[PDB]
Amino acid sequence: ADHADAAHLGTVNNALVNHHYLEEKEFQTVAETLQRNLATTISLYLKFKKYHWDIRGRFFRDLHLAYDEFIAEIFPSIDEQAERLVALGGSPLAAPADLARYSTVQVPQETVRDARTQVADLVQDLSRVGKGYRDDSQACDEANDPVTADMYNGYAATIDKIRWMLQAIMDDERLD
Amino acid sequence: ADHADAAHLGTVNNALVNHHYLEEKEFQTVAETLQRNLATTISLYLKFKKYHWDIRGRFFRDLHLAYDEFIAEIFPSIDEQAERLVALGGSPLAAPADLARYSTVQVPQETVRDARTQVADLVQDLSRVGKGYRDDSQACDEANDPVTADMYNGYAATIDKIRWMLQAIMDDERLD
Amino acid sequence: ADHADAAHLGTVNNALVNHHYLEEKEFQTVAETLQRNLATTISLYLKFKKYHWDIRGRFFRDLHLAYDEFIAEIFPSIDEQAERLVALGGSPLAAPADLARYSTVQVPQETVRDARTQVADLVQDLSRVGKGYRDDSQACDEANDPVTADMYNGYAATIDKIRWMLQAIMDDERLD
Amino acid sequence: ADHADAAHLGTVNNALVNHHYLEEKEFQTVAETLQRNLATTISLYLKFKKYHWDIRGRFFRDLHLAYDEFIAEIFPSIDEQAERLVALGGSPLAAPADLARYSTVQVPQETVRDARTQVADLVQDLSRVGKGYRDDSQACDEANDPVTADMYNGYAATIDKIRWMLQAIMDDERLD
Amino acid sequence: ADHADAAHLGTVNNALVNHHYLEEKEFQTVAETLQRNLATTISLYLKFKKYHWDIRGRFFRDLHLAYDEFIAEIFPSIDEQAERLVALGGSPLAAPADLARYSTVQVPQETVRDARTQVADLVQDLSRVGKGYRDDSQACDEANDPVTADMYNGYAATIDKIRWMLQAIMDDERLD
Amino acid sequence: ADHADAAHLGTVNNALVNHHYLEEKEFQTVAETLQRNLATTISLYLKFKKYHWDIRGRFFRDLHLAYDEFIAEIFPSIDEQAERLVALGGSPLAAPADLARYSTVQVPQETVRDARTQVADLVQDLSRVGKGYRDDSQACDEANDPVTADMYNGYAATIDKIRWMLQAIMDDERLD
Ligand SMILES: [Co+2]
Ligand SMILES: [Co+2]
Ligand SMILES: [Co+2]
Ligand SMILES: [Co+2]
Ligand SMILES: [Co+2]
Ligand SMILES: [Co+2]
Ligand SMILES: [Co+2]
Ligand SMILES: [Co+2]
Ligand SMILES: [Co+2]
Ligand SMILES: [Co+2]
Ligand SMILES: [Co+2]
Ligand SMILES: [Co+2]
Ligand SMILES: [Co+2]
Ligand SMILES: [Co+2]
Ligand SMILES: [Co+2]
Ligand SMILES: [Co+2]
Ligand SMILES: [Co+2]
Ligand SMILES: [Co+2]
Ligand SMILES: [Co+2]
Repeated sequence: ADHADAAHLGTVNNALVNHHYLEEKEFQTVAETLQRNLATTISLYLKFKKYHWDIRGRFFRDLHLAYDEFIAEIFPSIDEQAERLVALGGSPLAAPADLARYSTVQVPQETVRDARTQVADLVQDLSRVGKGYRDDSQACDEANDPVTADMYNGYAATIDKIRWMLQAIMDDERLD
Repeated sequence: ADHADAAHLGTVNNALVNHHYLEEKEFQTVAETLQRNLATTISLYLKFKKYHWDIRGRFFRDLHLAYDEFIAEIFPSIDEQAERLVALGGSPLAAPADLARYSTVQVPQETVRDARTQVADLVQDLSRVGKGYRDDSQACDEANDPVTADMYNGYAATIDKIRWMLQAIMDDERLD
Repeated sequence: ADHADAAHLGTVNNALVNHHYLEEKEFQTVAETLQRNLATTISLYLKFKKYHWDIRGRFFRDLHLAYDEFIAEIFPSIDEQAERLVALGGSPLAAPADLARYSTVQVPQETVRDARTQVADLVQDLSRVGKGYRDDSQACDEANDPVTADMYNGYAATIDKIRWMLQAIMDDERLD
Repeated sequence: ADHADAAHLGTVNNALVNHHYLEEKEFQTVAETLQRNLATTISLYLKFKKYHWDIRGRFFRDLHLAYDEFIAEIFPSIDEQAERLVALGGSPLAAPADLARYSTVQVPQETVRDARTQVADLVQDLSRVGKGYRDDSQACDEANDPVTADMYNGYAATIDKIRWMLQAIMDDERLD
Repeated sequence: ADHADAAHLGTVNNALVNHHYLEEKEFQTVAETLQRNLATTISLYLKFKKYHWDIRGRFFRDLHLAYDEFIAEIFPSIDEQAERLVALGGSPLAAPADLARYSTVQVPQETVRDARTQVADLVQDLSRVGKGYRDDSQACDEANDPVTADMYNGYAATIDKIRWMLQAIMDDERLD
Repeated sequence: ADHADAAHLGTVNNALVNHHYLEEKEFQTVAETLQRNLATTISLYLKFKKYHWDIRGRFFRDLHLAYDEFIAEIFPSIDEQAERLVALGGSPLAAPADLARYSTVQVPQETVRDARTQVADLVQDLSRVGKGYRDDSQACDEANDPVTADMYNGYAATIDKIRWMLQAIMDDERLD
């Protein structure tokens, strides 16, 4: 949570870095959410891709294409969240080990062929991520950062929407 | 190298998977290069992004924009290499831990402000990656896979080109 | 295989026709592959269309749309392969009877409603066509025609990709 | 003419097929024209292509380019006519042997270099096809199918237009 | 052939220049082909333009427009070949005197009105250039540079195609 | 200056060529400026490219990209000036030797790495070219050719603009 703060490195070309209009503790609150959400988004991209590549069965086209649509929707938020953190005097992480540590979403290491399995996995992730943005929006606003909060409201709407579609798809006993 | 083979899982919806026109050992040769290059490309994307976000100094615009241009050039190869592996009866990895293990490129975990530092780091990566594709192209062709080999020839030209630009930028004593 | 050679017609406006930088036997090798692949591509277009038009059942949208996507991918190769043959002093065939004779793919004359049936039919075609291009690429290169060979490497990657998607779709016991 | 009717196959996934608002004999009348015109259009595409690829002489550019323009104009009608037949409970043919049987246009199997020859050949085809659509439009309307009839009126205008241009080109004694 | 090597200038901002993954002799082989082809392409552009501007007669539109189409096809290769040379530690020449020396194509200094004359001139150039790329592709591959070789395969296909069209146009006794 | 006049060749397909609404001496005045400016523009393109390809150092991105922007601005004028000459009964030169003779800009044959060097070289060229168009515009107008004059006014504005940017870049003691 403090591993994202880059205003006190004391290193070259870092002298002017500060937390703009946010107090130290407010930045701590916001930066925690930004770094966490950044790792999560990137991880969702990788996860959607993995399932995108490994899916097989009669619902191959449905999920393979849907995953890319979902990726297109969330991809822009990767750069947006990272630079928002930067604009606040923070440094975004992007290394595999940092992704693994801060992401609320785990990317599979196994080959998942089964459709219900991928979907249920994704649906649980999205419920968690969607509520995550709702809660982070409120936290940021309280932390006096309506700007980041605003960004989260948009992201939230997108996650919630994707959540609905995937949940709808798996709400079927004939699926399997 | 065998952790990429998905033709013998014996799991549901995997019965038809095979290595198309490649023999078992030929697939082993090709799949090694595909999974390795896949991890590397994704890692380059993350690395270019990290430096993109952390760069500061009078050359901020030059490198910040150049990194995005470079990303746009290599990004398409992520899906292309992964699905090429899939079309050959393989399963592409994408999880942070898999990226870390198979990538020939390491994504920084520290905040690098210095321009020469980012560049020299990237230049060494690209010399390695560029030659990597040249060597993998020859290997695949020998393995009777002129198709993948062809893909690598294109990727190689792009890496070599990016390598040149970054090397040119740092070939300056006044840089620092 | 020699019915594609147009450099010795002795007819009007044919005096300058020759096999460019290829020897007579080399052209024979290349032209065989070009005319065969031309007939095959056109036949695949017609076949994808036929199934596109006749499919019914709960997977109508999946296959009906996928077939058009696949067509869009291979269509450009029709003109490209035909004119490549022409640039080498050959004459491409396109008449129904020529298509039937040289194509490695047969277009159905019956109305196939069943999805597994269309798919399995197509998958077998693609395994054959995909390997066909791989083998023809090697043959052309040996025949001193790296140019045509290059064209085949690209086509091959596309066929192999389509092969994967269709095979994945039918790898399901619940399909039927 | 009855080989196009697919409402009585009694096969799987065919139970709901019927002739919509057309009586049995009316469908017979319309389907005859649809299947015939479908084969003809596809055959015109192949023929325009063949001449496109084989033309030589000082009028190479004129005809080579004109043929592609003409193809672009009629190509869309291939899918449109086939699916119109389908929407009426019919099954469109597309196999080489079916094309050869129902088309009013024959695709050349020989290499035609001569310009006047290709043109005169095409002009006769178009006079026949153009009048064909005019007559089929009237037949369909009488058969209570103003919808298909409407489609033919459009196609007719396009054929008649192409007919004019080609006829104009060959109306020259200096041509040869 | 060595006037293209820029890895040993010992001048400012040249310290890092090297031949990437190619040995010294391999670069010599590749660079010879790159500089030669670069001069040739630029010269073809100028030549196509000259004839484009000077053509007169009843075939003015055919050739004037065709020349621009041909230019559009080869133009991109100017920057591509030059930077490929650069990425390998070479320096591309572009001065008139360098063009004249290394080009396998000579740009006319006289006003050529006659169509057959321009065409036959161009056709001979293209046979030479087309075979040139075929031979250079093999040479580069042997020199362990499948990447440049790949670039040449593409260029070759374009030259061979243009060669065909122009040869076809002049294969006519009524031309003059 | 008279090597550009093509109204008196007495050769085939040249019978109708004349100087439109310009008198013989007026054409001589205008054609001199047109051929000179044509050679110059083409030479600027080649020169911008050469420096584009050879630049190295910390200002690589600035100049490499700026040169292409500048090229895009002046490129259209190559065809425009050449055909303007043609419309007046002249024949544009384009051969390397003609470029070298009539251009007021010399393309480098050496590899220039240094930024100040390229820039100062270019700035001197542009001052010369910019004033060249201003003076040629007045000359043409006096020669009763407000049309060509108009073309030059536009070109002039573009050269003057490019001149400013490059001069601004080098107006720095820290450059080197
Ligand atoms: Co702080
Ligand atoms: Co579906
Ligand atoms: Co950004
Ligand atoms: Co808002
Ligand atoms: Co295996
Ligand atoms: Co800069
Ligand atoms: Co994909
Ligand atoms: Co290639
Ligand atoms: Co022959
Ligand atoms: Co064509
Ligand atoms: Co019926
Ligand atoms: Co359709
Ligand atoms: Co209407
Ligand atoms: Co050297
Ligand atoms: Co014409
Ligand atoms: Co460039
Ligand atoms: Co005169
Ligand atoms: Co022009
Ligand atoms: Co004006």
